[PDB]
Amino acid sequence: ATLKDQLIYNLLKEEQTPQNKITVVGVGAVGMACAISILMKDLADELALVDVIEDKLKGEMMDLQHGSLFLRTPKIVSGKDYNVTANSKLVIITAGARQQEGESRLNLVQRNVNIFKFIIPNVVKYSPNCKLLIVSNPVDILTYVAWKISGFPKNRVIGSGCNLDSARFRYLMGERLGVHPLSCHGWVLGEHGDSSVPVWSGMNVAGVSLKTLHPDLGTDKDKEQWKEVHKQVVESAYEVIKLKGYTSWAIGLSVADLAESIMKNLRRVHPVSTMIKGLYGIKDDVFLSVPCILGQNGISDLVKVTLTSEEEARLKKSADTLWGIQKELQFH
Amino acid sequence: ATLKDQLIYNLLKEEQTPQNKITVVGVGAVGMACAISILMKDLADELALVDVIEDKLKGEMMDLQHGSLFLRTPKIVSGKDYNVTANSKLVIITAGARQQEGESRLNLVQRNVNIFKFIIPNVVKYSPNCKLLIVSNPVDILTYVAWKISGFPKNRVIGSGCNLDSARFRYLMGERLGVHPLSCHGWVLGEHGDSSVPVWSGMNVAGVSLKTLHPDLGTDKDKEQWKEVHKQVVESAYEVIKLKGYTSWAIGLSVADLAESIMKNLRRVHPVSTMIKGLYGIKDDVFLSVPCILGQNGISDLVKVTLTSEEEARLKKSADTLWGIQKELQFH
Amino acid sequence: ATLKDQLIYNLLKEEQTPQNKITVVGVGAVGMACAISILMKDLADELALVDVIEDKLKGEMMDLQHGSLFLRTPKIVSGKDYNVTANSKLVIITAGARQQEGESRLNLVQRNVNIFKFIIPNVVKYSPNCKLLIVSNPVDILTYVAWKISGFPKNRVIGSGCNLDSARFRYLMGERLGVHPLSCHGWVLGEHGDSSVPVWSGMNVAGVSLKTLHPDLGTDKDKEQWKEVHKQVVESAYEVIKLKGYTSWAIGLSVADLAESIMKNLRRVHPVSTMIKGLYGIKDDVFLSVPCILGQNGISDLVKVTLTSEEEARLKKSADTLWGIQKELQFH
Amino acid sequence: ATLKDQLIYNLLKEEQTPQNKITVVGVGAVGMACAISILMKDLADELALVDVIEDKLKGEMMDLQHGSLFLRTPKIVSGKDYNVTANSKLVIITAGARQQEGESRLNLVQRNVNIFKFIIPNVVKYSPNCKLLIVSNPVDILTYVAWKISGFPKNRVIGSGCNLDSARFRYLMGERLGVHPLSCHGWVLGEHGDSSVPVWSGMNVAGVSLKTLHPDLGTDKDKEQWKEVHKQVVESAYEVIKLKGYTSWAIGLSVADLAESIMKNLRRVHPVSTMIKGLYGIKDDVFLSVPCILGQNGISDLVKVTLTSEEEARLKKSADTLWGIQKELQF
Repeated sequence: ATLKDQLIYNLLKEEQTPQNKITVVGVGAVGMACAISILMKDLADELALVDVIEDKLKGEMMDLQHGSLFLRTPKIVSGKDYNVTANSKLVIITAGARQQEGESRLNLVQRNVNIFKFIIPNVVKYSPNCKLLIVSNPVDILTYVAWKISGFPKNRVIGSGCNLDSARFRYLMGERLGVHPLSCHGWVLGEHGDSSVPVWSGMNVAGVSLKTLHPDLGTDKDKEQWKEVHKQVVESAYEVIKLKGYTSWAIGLSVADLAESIMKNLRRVHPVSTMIKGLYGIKDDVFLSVPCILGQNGISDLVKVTLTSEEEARLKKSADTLWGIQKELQFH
Repeated sequence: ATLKDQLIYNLLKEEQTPQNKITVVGVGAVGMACAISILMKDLADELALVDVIEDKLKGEMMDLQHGSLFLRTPKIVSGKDYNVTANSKLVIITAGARQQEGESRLNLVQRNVNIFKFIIPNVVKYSPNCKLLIVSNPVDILTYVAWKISGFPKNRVIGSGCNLDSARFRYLMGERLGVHPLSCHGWVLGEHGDSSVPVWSGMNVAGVSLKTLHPDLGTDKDKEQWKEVHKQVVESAYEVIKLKGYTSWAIGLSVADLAESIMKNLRRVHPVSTMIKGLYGIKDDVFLSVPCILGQNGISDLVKVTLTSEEEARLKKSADTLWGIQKELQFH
Repeated sequence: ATLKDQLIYNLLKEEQTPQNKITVVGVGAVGMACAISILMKDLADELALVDVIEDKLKGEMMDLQHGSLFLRTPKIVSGKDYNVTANSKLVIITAGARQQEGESRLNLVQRNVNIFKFIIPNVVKYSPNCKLLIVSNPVDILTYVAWKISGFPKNRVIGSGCNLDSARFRYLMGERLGVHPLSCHGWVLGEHGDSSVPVWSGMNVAGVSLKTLHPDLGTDKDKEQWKEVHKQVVESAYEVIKLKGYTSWAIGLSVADLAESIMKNLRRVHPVSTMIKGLYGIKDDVFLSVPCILGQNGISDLVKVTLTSEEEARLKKSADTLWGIQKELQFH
Repeated sequence: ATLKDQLIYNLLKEEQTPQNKITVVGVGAVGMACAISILMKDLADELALVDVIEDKLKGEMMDLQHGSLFLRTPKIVSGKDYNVTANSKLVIITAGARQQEGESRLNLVQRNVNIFKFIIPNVVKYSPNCKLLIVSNPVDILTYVAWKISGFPKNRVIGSGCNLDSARFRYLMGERLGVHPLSCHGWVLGEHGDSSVPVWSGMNVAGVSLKTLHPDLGTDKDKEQWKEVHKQVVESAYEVIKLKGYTSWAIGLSVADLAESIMKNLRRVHPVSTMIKGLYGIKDDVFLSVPCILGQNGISDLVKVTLTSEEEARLKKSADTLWGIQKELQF
């Protein structure tokens, strides 16, 4: 009669099935920041981690597990085999290839295509009703890639896109004004990167339009140079990488917030990357960021922002660029 | 007028003085893990980071700042200058020397003393009412050093000690029993390291003594080899360092839990490192792990755990070893 | 086109499928304290309230709904019809009669049986795979009642039992000792009420047995009169009723703690009422409180607490008391 | 030696001053909702309850204490004497009179003044550097009263004002749009009650103006009648009362939300009642709801909303009406 059995009378067995499982693919600094942030917000009853480097994956799992006493997520698992990700509600993809010195953007994407041809089908096999959240750079293109390979409908394939960008924009907006970012409002949309669009018309505090107060807001002739705030948004990851050698915390928190709306079915609006053939004159299968309603079925609806002609043309240019790359990919 | 002044009307300007400020020293993986956990538990209204590497320091500051929208800690600052740490309630020390090849234990502690002769007087100058929480290894020795240099009474000088060891033990106790660590009770006391004491007699679930149920517990003749659970605890950091290159997550959560009790004055019992000359026939100024009651003035009380004479001799031997090194240290 | 259609582009149909729904039956002070506590711990994506009094019911629902901005629970429903409770993971029953002047105890219980015969079948029709958590007095009898009427296996029918008793006990233990209740351990087992059993042997702080330190603990000869603490626990609800007219806050927090373990599958050990035919020589279908591992399938395991002969005889006496009442209850 | 002697070894104790203490005055349903939400949001290291009814007060304290296991607020105290409130950072006032059948507005407010003449000096005696948060109806006037009696600067005297009204508005807005209220934005301002003002201009989701998209928004000629959402806001509390007898849960969460911003110095923007002699043609000492930045020194700043002529005038009319009552009061 073992100690366990002298102590505990069993009366039930298992079923396997967990109810609120999240999987994070890739356990680099981004993936692990996604993981700790999700764990501390009690978003899941099971957390699976997956990556190709066995020792690192096991050490990260172990390290999280050793903190279980301080957490409310009772099952943390890992492995190279995707069997461990089974029945996940949300699967967050952070794994990707690192760009080499003399390598084209297109080649870097092709190498990510090849990687995703392993990852994505293994994900769908083991969790056919899950939402995909793609964080991997370049996120807009890799969301398309995940979409084509998975064969999921568009509402269940989401890219992190311009979500953190918008948060950064609001942080900075808050620093200028002396107000918490929760109470500053502003949207960065379109291509996550240099060609993202800061929507000046929507920027406000307490419903007071900044543009109405300051018509030259976000133009060259702006005495206060608010276009710099957006430049800072675009060059913020690069500036952090220079300083500490990578980014993690903001993106981790950012992703955990997206997971929160999905898992809890909150129907909050977030700027995330979605397939938007139809809108703003775009006619190719391309993912850009737009304010989306996020819930248990992924992106259920999206908000139609009125954009000026200039802004509209920025989204159109970004889509041509994205399609320019996507059309040279090889899936078969 | 500016856009800020047209928007916001200022009512008053008073010198901004923070009320629940916490500083973390060292922005290595350990330090940043402590920081992120504290931020996500909302334990402070101001978080300050300090370290000697400026690029890295600033990078970590900015990465956190950038996620402010997702947090409720309004102000994050950093600097190599300790003026940024002014009026901190709790100051957590994670910084220290990394042992060189062929270097003695003593000489490693000495280099940590030279470092603390810089750090500690700067911490006390700028917030003299704070509590010190030492995390850097060797933690029991470095709590002494922190205590001797600060001039602080012992209650305000705390070492993370066996806090995480105990949590690891509970995790592992949990995986054997099939029960969450919250409901598995057991204490690892003494010196944080190879010489720690797993207090078999106190191990329980729902108040039922595992020792009483299974008298061979933690003895060589135990057919379930519960002694290995302790071995796993002692070798956990090593095994994790080997797998993934460092440790961060569990320790960070460990330290935020202590911080919670302190900042909220909860008076929970935590196994942390404290001055115990007087107990277990110990006659020197040595810090070891005993259950302590933590609150807003640090350690207010400690629990007198009853030890077998064998367990008692292990604390004693550890005490002698710690004093052996401590008495060979130079402060002036 | 409406303003909704001009603002929002709908991508798909749904939902009507809630993943973590909790129903609360009864909107007295108890049911609503349970409701608010659950809302502030973010345990559910949907909350349903049911009661027989429509105005009270609509009012409570509204009042909660008006707070939605400060919550993370997006759907709050109520109604007299149990169709609003479809697909609930957990159903918490707080409805029940109060004793009238000159009414016998048997008659009171029978009336509670009579309302359960309306409530339980309606709960099981609409959520046949839910866990049931009975809070209504007398809780041990009515947990039997819900069990027999529902048809559910014993694992999915749970009484709140001595859960709050145990929490009150630890509160007072904490006041006496100068320690937070989180670090004081003690279990009150058996029949919720006058005949409940404070397990002296299991009481400890930091794994140190109080019984071993103080062997007269909880005897008649005890110079410190610890038995009075148990008296206070048993009479605490009565004292609060005298002072303010009813009880709510403590029970509400206590019920939300159990919900947490169920919803999040934590496998924490709680002292809750369960069917213990087979244990302690009891051969009757009776429910009383013993420590139980709680999770997504209700009670999966229980801790065999080692009781002295006296302690065991008391549980056997309660079982006999309980069964003698139950056998006189009409279910047809 | 006692049990305690053998278990616990005690160290020199230093002075415990509470660092995050919040007092709630009035243990009606409103006060108690305020308390429980504050407790479940870990905003305080000490919670004080005060009221004139000793039994009810003690029982409410006890009931919260019995839940200490599931909380992280280690000291909960109560008493009739305001010494139990010493060193509060925030003091939340919920007590106040109930208007009687046939009683004028002036007479009701006068009775509140006499009650506040007992409560306010006592509260400032024991916590002189606190922020006062006034929840008691009529809130705008009673915030004035609390201000003049306390001797406090305007930044430390706060009225819950239109905070909950706006929160209600967003919920109802969310129900129509199928969006969570966190992502619906709109402000209700001015006098808390029938005369409050829904700023249609500021209503947006994701920065897109509803007004711009639907120009007849708010007006009589609106096919969707968005004016009924504000009528619904104005009449909600009244309606909840008919149904259940009283209001508590929503207001409790509303007050905890402001406590959050105050206790943690968040500098979030909340529609609360503040003294706005200076804006909107208002030349009198009156408190109305305006979007205010809340932090550790209370109201540090406010947002200057651009109102329509109609919106401004309604604020101006409320100001006049409030001063007309306040000018007849005797302190």
